[PDB]
This record gives sequence, structure tokens and C-alpha cells, in this order.
Amino acid sequence: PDPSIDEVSKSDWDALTTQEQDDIISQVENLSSTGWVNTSRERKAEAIRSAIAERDTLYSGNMSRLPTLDGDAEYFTLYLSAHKIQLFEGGEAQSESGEGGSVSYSTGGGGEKDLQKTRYGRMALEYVWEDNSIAALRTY
Amino acid sequence: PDPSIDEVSKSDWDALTTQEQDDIISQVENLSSTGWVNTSRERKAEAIRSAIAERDTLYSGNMSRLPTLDGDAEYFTLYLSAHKIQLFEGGEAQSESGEGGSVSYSTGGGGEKDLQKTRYGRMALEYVWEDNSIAALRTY
Amino acid sequence: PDPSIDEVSKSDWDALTTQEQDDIISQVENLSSTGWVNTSRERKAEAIRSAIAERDTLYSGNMSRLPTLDGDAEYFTLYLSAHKIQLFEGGEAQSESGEGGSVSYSTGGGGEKDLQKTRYGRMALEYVWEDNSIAALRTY
Amino acid sequence: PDPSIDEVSKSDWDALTTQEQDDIISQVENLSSTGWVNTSRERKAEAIRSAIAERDTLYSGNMSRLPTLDGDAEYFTLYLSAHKIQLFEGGEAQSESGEGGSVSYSTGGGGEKDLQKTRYGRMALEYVWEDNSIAALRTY
Amino acid sequence: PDPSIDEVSKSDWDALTTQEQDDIISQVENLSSTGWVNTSRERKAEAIRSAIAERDTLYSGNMSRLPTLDGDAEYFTLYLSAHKIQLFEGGEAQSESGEGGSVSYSTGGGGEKDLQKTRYGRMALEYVWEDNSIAALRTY
Amino acid sequence: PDPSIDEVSKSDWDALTTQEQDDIISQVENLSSTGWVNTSRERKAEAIRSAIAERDTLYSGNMSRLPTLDGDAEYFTLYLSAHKIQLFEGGEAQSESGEGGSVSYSTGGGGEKDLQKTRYGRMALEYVWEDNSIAALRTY
Amino acid sequence: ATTSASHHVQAIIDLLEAAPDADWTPTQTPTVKRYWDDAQSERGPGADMPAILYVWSPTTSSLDRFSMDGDVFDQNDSIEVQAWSFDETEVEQLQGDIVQILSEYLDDNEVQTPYSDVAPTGTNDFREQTPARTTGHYIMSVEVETRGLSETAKNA
Amino acid sequence: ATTSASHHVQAIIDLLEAAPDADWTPTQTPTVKRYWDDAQSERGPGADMPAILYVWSPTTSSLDRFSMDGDVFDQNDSIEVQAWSFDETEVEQLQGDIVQILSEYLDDNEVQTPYSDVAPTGTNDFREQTPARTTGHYIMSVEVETRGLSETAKNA
Ligand SMILES: [Mg+2]
Ligand SMILES: [Mg+2]
Ligand SMILES: [Mg+2]
Ligand SMILES: [Mg+2]
Ligand SMILES: [Mg+2]
Ligand SMILES: [Mg+2]
Repeated sequence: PDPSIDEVSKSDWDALTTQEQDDIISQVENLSSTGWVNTSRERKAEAIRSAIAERDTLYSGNMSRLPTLDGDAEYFTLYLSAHKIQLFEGGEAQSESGEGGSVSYSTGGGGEKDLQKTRYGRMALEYVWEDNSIAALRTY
Repeated sequence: PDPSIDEVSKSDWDALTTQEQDDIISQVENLSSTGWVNTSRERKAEAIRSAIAERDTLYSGNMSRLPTLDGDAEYFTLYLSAHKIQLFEGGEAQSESGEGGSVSYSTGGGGEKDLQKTRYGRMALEYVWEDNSIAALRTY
Repeated sequence: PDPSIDEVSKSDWDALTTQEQDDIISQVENLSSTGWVNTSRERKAEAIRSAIAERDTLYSGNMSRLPTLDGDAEYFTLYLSAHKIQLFEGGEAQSESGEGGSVSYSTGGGGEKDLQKTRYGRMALEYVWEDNSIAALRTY
Repeated sequence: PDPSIDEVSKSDWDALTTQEQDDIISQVENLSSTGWVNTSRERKAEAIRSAIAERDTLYSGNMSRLPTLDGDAEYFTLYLSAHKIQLFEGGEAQSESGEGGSVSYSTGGGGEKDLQKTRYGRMALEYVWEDNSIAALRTY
Repeated sequence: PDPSIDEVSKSDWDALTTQEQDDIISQVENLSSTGWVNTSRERKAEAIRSAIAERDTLYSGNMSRLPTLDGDAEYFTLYLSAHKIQLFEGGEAQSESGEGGSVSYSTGGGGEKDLQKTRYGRMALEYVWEDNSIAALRTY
Repeated sequence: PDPSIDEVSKSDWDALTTQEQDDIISQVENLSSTGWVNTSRERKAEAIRSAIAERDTLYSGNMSRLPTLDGDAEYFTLYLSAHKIQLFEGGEAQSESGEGGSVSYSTGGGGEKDLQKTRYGRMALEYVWEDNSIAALRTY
Repeated sequence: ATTSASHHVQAIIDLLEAAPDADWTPTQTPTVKRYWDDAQSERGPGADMPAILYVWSPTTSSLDRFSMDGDVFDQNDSIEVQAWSFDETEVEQLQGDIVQILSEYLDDNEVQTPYSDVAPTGTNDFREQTPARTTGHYIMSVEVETRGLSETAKNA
Repeated sequence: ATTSASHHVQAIIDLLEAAPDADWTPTQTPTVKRYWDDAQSERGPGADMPAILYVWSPTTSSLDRFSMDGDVFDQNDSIEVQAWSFDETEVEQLQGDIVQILSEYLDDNEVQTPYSDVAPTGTNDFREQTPARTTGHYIMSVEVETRGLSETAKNA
């Protein structure tokens, strides 16, 4: 995309053309083999706008001089978007069956927090010190 | 929209036009691919009105001089609204079955508290310090 | 591939010819007997682009005078790509069933972090000290 | 094989003729009763090249001035190849069932370590001190 | 068996006549009522060649002046060969079923390591001190 | 039999006539209600020859000046042979089912070591201090 | 003409896709898919999107001998078309639409279709399966069969 | 002539293997196997290999009395052939092909085959069963019946 997803905040996202916004949505749809094709544009756009705001609020700032978002903010925002899109449909698909055909996806309980509950969340979690409290400060 | 969900209190919501309420409802309805379309307007309006009131009462004020609502108040109030609609529908589906076929959503047991019991609650929970009590105060 | 996957950064990956990029996809696709043939080219391209980005931004630098990546950076990036593609397809099948007959794949529960959760991730994990914090440093 | 699998590094493997490379592949195919006959040449070759590169990088160097690889490097690289080839198809099959009838393979399952996940891995693991950390050093 | 399995190393095995290899194979094939007959000759030869090499590398030398291979080296190498063939056939059957009827072999989970994973391994394990570290040494 | 099974070692066993050897095999077959009739002569002979060698290596000698084989060596060697013949076929059958008719055999988990895994092993185990130590020495 | 499809599932997809935007009862023309085009956790439409029809062959096709010559098979095929929507009136209208769409071609001579007969043979309602407490898809279906003379290799 | 095998499964394997490369529709000739040639987790092709056909006898063959001579049995024999591939169109081409290939021989007076009749009698689609997330095998099948007179050695 012309603006990459890490360049733009919530206020910037609302200013985008349909084409810029569609190119970013297309980039997110690459993260799933089904591309979430039955879920409408508005919902994917809302998930991205949420992921952008949530990055800028919960995952900006620092722990020591180090940024709290250590990895590539592009892929962090894409995974956080894909995580939210999945959670707009339902949980993780642990088990799927229809017309006798059946599959189960080895998920496990995984813990308790939102990012732990889906594969895109568990990828996003490595970018942000896995939500650990490594912040350190002193008297001067 | 013209207003936003973070720019109104319970008293203001009741004074919004139908259109302004409906646009906020239309924003909340983006948080599920299913849109909760078979649950009526009044239930979605009530879930939002309650989410606004519950933010302003239970999830407001300061904790060690920080805001308790540090996350984006817009998306927080949306997630709290979507959470409330989902509990108005009886909660998270663990499993579903029919002539469409069958699916399971990987939840496990999780925590005891309302925000731990649904995915929208677990998303809202990160905007409010995961309900932790880091508040602190001194003699003067 | 003539430019190897470890000889290229995200900036180089976007700058490769179609054929050079395709030769690297053609290499990654060797890591599964199923070849991920029913997931598109662009999805496999995005997976590799993201894997290169995480190598460069999360699995780079030093842990004492050691590198944080100890194994072959080619096969590490291949495993990281294969791991991403499998999560784009929903993860490991613990079980599959149909008129072809049925199978179960001995996964158990395993770990909680994304590399622990999938076979390509578990292969990559040995390349990166199993994600342990073995770095040491002195005052100067 | 005339050039044994321990007489070659990654640079050598890419320089081998089709025949020389196929003699090693032919030896690897003895390690399974099925011979992995539905999986193509290129995927077996990629697995062996990976096993060679992995041996030379992750399983090289001394440990307490003993070698980090104690067992025969031929059979280690063979079992490491067989281990990787299995993981290119899936896990160990815990259970298999055809048109009628069934069998289950008593695997039980080890931890998050890939070498615990398959039969060839669990053999290769004895060659490399069971991944134990008996390395030792002193001041002079 | 004019020569025999503990009277040869890997280099000697390659130098034996076809008949002497096949005689040692014929002796190993006695260790199952099923003889592993639907696994080909070459795979049984390979399992023996590997068992010979793995004895001489991993299960040789002394511990507190005791031999590490205390048990009869003939039967040890046979059990190690039978173990290797059984892992080439995919492991221990926990359960079998068909129009012949159904049977279950009482295995439980057992240990994590290869020699614990099959009955032939569990026999070989007693010949080599159950893999315990009895070794001891003094200063002079 | 003319030579009882406790009188003869591995070297003596090979010197036996067919009649002496058949009489010993016949004595072992008395330990099973089926007599293992579907399993061939050579396999039963190999199991006995193994049991003799394993007695003479692992279960000869002394601890605290007591013999390590305390019980009747005849019945110990018979049980050790029956244990091996059983393991040449498979485990204990915990469960069997035929033409609808079905039975299960109260085995339980039973531990880990090969003699613990089968009924003939659990009979043999009492003869040899149950693989416990009572070993003692002093300075002189 | 309207299909020339190589297999019955694609033939019925083509017939449903060849329907004019005027011949559906709803405002929006439905989307037609193979049953295997979508995974289970995302099967059926999202809100604010047109309703979905899933097509597949649920039971054995038969190849009866037509005659003593062996020159052709009397092939008989079966298909189910399921309609998924959140709207209970919309699935009812779609079921009626599928019936009165696939009742064209009822007695072709391989003119439009490659068949002698494409017929709705039955209809299922599954609305009673949808739990009322949650939002969720209603499902209804048309079972449709197909018959034609299918050429053999015997006489080259 | 072309098969002469003692049993129907090998006979249909021999018929499918005898088929010219020009008479398969895909780019490359499929591989023919007994169902029990492969282990389950390995069943079906890998990528960059041609599609695979699995042949077996799924049900009881009848031995009917032909006459009160007792000289011969009216043998009626059942086979299924499954096509496995990752391509949803390739399995359909293979179904089409298997029906054409096995519709030669349709009334041998034991000319090529050791039978009076080898006929496809039905076909199945199982493409609906493959999940949409994972790459994995589509499966389709042909059901085949075979008939002939089989000698009793009652009179010898
Ligand atoms: Mg980590
Ligand atoms: Mg958190
Ligand atoms: Mg390790
Ligand atoms: Mg060990
Ligand atoms: Mg012991
Ligand atoms: Mg006792």
C-alpha cells in the first residue's frame, strides 16, 4: 500500500481514500487462507481502525529506553487487525465438521488474555515483549 | 459520526437524535460479522446506554495519577457495548450444530468475571489495566 | 535461489524480480508434502515478507557476544515462513476425518507461544536458544 | 553411498550429481517401512539439505572438550533427515483408520522440543547428549 | 551365523558376504512372531547396520571401570536392531482393529526416550544399566 | 528334560540335540493356556537362548554375599523365556474382542521396566530381589 | 447453451448464476458457491451481505445400462442446494426462487443444459434447528435431480 | 488378453494401467494403487506428483448358481476406484476419465478381460468434505460392477 499501516493513526485512517483503505484491507486479507470473504468490508475496516487506535494507546511508549513495540509495527498492526477480524466472527475454530468431513486444529486452552486466544494474537504477542513488565526507572 | 460514543454520557445519549444513536449502534454492529441482526434495536441501544453508564461509573477516575481508562475510550465503549449485546444473547457459543454442520470455538473454562467470559469483554479488559489495582497515595 | 532468503531484507524482498521471489516461494513450499497449493501466491509472499521482517526486527542482534540466531539463517527463515503459512491455514491438524478414512496426529497440548504451537515453529525454535534470556553484561 | 552423508556440508550437497544425491536419499528411505513414497524428490532433498546445515550449525562445537555430537554423524544426519521428512508430512500418526479397521501407535507425546515429537527425533536425541548442558570451562 | 552380530563393527558389516548379513538378519527376524516380513530386506539390513554403529558409538566404553555394555552384546545388538525395525514400522501398536476383531496392548504412556518407547528397547535398556550414570573417577 | 534349563548356558544350548531342545521348549509351552501355537519353533528357541544368556549376564553373581538369583533358577529361566516369547508377539492384551465376544484383563499401568510389563515378568521379578539392591562392601 | 458444464454440480451452479436479477424475490441477487468453497466457522453470509446458496452432490449418481448396445448410460444424478440467511422470510423466498428457477429446463433435450431433465424433486425446511436465543443462520434447501444419456467409450 | 488376473481388484488395476496416456484428460497420467498400498497419513498424492487412484473391493461378491449342472457360478463382483488430488477440477476430470476408460470392455465375451461385463454403475462426489482452510485432498469415486461365469470343477 501507498501509506503503510504503521504510518497512520486513527485520525489519519478516517482521512484515507477508498483505494488507500482497500489496499490496506487487501494486505490484511492475505493473513488468512479463506480471506474472511463472508464478512463485510465495514467490519474489516472497523477492526483495522480499532487495531491502529489500540496500537497507539496500549502498545506505544517505553520500558527502559526501549520501545514497548520492539518488532516491525507493520506486521504487528496487520496481526492485531487479523486477530480482531477473527474475534468479530467468533473464537478460534478448534473443531470444524460438515457432511461427515471433520477437522480439529490443536489449539489448546492457551491461557486467559485476548492475544493468547487466537493464532494472530499469539503472533502479535512476540512483538510487544509478550506483555511483560520489564520497565525500569530511578531517582535522579 | 457527528458525535462519538466516548463524547457522550447517559444523559447525553437520551438527548441524541435517533440518527446519532443509530450511527453509534451501526458502529457497534460492526464488531460482529453476524451484526446481532436478529436482536432488536432497543436491545442494542440499551446495551450501549448501559456501557456508557458503566464506563462513567465503574471505569472512570484516576489510579496512581494515571487515567483508569487509559485505552481509547471510543473502542473501549464499543467493546463494552458488544460484550453487553453478547450477554443479552446468552454469552459465548462454545459449540454449534445443525444441518449446516458443526463447529467448536476453543474457549476452555477461562476466568470467573463478566469481562473474562466473552471475547469483547477480554478486548475491553486491556483498555482498563486488566482490572488491576496499582493505585497509590501518600501523607501530606 | 541465487539471492538466498537470508541474503535479503524486507526492502530487498520488495525489490526482487517476480522470478527470484517465486524461486524463494518454490523453496518454502518444499517444507510441506501438501505444498500449501490451495493457499494463493500472494498469501505465501506475505508470509515470507513477514518472516523476513520478524527475523530482522525480533530475531536479530546479540546475546552476550553470541548471535541471537545460532542456526542457519536460510532454514530459520524457511521454517519461520512455513510456520506463518500454516497459521494462515488455521494451524496444525490434530485430527482429520472423511470418506478417505481418519487420522490423529499425536500433538498433545504442547506449549502456549506461537513457535511452540506448530511443527515448523518447533523446528525454528532451536535456532533461537529456545527463546531463553541467556544474555550477560558488565559495567563500563 | 560413496560420498557419505557425514562427508558433505550444504555447499557440497548443492554440488553433488543427481546420482550421488539420490544414493543418500535411497539410504534415508530405508528408515521408514512406507519409504514416504507419496512425497516428491525435492521435498526429501530439501529435508536432507536442512539436516546437513542444521548439523553443521546447531550441532557443531565442543562441550567440556568432548564433541557436542557423540554418536555416528552418518546415522545422526539420516535420523535427522527422517525426522524432518516426517514433519514435512505432519506429526506422528497417533491413530490411523482406513475404509474399515484401525491402528494406534503408542506415542504418548513428549514436550515442546521437536526432537521429542517423532520416533527418528527420539533416536537422534541420544546422539547429541539428549540436548543436556554438560559444557564446562575455567580461568587460566 | 558363522560370524555373529557382536563380532562385527559397521565397516565389517559392509565387508560381510550377503549370506552372513542375511543370516544375522534371519537371527533378528526371530525376535518377532510376525518377523517384520512385510518390511523389505534392505530396511532390516539398515536397522542392523545402524544398531551396530550406535552400540559402538553411544553404548561402548567403561563407567567406574565397569563395562557400560555389561549385558550379552549379541542379544543387546539384536534387541537394538528389533527396536530400530519397530520404529521403522511406526512404533508400538497400542491398539489394532479389523474384520479379524480388535485388541489392545496395555502400554500406557511410559517414558519419553526411544528405548522406553518399544518392548525391544525396554529389553535392551537392562543390558546398559538402564542408561544410569554409574561413572566415577579420582585425582592422582 | 534331561538337561534342566538351569544347568545350561548359551554355549551349551547350541550344542543340544533337537530332542533335548524340544523338551525344554515343551516345558516353556506349559506356562501358557494357548501354548503360543501360531509362533514358530525358531522364535521360541531364540527367546529361550536369550533368556539363558540374560540370566547368565544380568542375573548371575552376588550382592552382600547372597546370590542375586535367590529363587529356583529353573522356574526363573522358564518365566524369563515366557516373558520374552510374549514380547516377541506384543504386550499383554489389556483388551480382546472377536465376533462380538469380548474380554479385558485387569493389567493396570504397572510402571516402566520390561519385567513389570507382563505377567511372566512379574513372576520372574520375585526370584531376583525385584531389581532392588541389597549390595554391601567394606574396607579391609 | 447456458452451461456446457462437465459435471452436475457446476451445471447447477451455472443455472443459478444465469438467473436474471429480476427473477430473485429479494432486493439483492444471492451468491452461489460450492459447499466446499467456505470453511465451517465462516459458512453462511455476514450481516449487510447478500444471502448464500451452497451446491453439492449429496448421494451416489447411478449409471444404468440404457440398452443392449452399450453405447450410452442412463445417468441419474442428485444435488442439494442449501440457502443460508439470518432472515427467515429470505430463506423461504430463496427456496421458492430456486424451485421456480430450476423448473426452467424441466424437460430439455440437451438444449440449454447438457441433460434431458433437471428437476426439483423435494424441499427441506431446517428453520426449527436455529436456536432463537442467539442470532444465527436459518437454513432451507432444494433437492434437485438430473437425468441424461451419457456417452460410453465401447463403440469409439 | 489385457489382464487375466485371478481377482477383480488386480483386473481393474491392470485395465487402468493399460490405458493410453492420450486417453487421460490431465497433463500427466495418474498412478494406480491398491487401497492398502499406502499408510493413511500418506494416502493421496504429495504436491508436484500426479494424482493417485486407489482400487479395492468394498462389498461381498455373489456366487450365484447358474444352472442345475453346478458347472459354473454367476460371479457378481464389486469394486470402488477413488481419485485423490488437491485440485477440485482434476478429481472431476479423473472421475470422467475412469468412467470412459472402464466403459470399454463393457461387454467382453472374455475378449480382453476374464469377464462377461465390466461396467461403471455409479459415481460419488466427496469434494464437500475437504475443509476450506487447510490445503488437503479432494476425493471423488467410481463404483464398478463386474460379471462373469466362473468354473466349479464339480464335474472336472
Ligand atoms: Mg517469544
Ligand atoms: Mg495485557
Ligand atoms: Mg533444544
Ligand atoms: Mg539415553
Ligand atoms: Mg532393571
Ligand atoms: Mg515380592
